[PDB]
Amino acid sequence: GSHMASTGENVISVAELINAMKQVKHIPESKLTSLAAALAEAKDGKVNIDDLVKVIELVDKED
Repeated sequence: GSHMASTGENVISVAELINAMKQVKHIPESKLTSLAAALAEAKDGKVNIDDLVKVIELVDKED
């Protein structure tokens, strides 16, 4: 929805990255649910948004 958000972050917190991802990658339905859950169970709970959000949202196939 933003085409290119150009969001390259070091590591972002789960909620922060939820909204950021919402503004970074296409949102059909709430992919955020899956991305959030795995981010909550992540190693620190704060991780680089694209790698995590996208791998969860791509792999869980919540899309």
